[PDB]
Amino acid sequence: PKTFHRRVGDVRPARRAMGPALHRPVLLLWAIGQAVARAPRLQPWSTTRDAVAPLMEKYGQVEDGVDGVRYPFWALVRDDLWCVEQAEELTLTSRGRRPTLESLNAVDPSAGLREDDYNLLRSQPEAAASAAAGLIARYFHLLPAGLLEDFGLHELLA
DNA sequence: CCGGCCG
DNA sequence: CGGCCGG
Repeated sequence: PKTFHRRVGDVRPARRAMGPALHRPVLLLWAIGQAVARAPRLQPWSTTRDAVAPLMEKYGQVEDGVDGVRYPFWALVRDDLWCVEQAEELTLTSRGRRPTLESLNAVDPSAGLREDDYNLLRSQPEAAASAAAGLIARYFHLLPAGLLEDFGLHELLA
């Protein structure tokens, strides 16, 4: 079974002219910061949307952060990095690619890291640091002022 | 294909 | 929304 480090490194978003899609990298970094702060592992869509949307806009180059967050909130399930509760309650669109924003808002499913991954992050902070550093090196190589603080990773990345 | 893009 | 683009 693949390590969390390996699963995170297998996330390879499409590279456009402007750069790779930063959606998955931003949600993963946020989720690592959440585990490190011992926030609950599963968090509602509404809470996650509200936390992550402005980071998506500021650090992820997205125009609409809400519209932005919904893509990795679902797509990370396929990358074996994420769990969405009540998934079978959602309405899918676009040939099964994704849930509608309307059904995400209505059902307000909880989601987050897999239990084994979340438990690893809390128990082995060195493993959290290396996973978050890996994402930062690959996608935020010019490291924006504010990024570590805004993702909750300042103390972690000592 | 399948995850972001864009009529 | 949901079909489209293209890495």
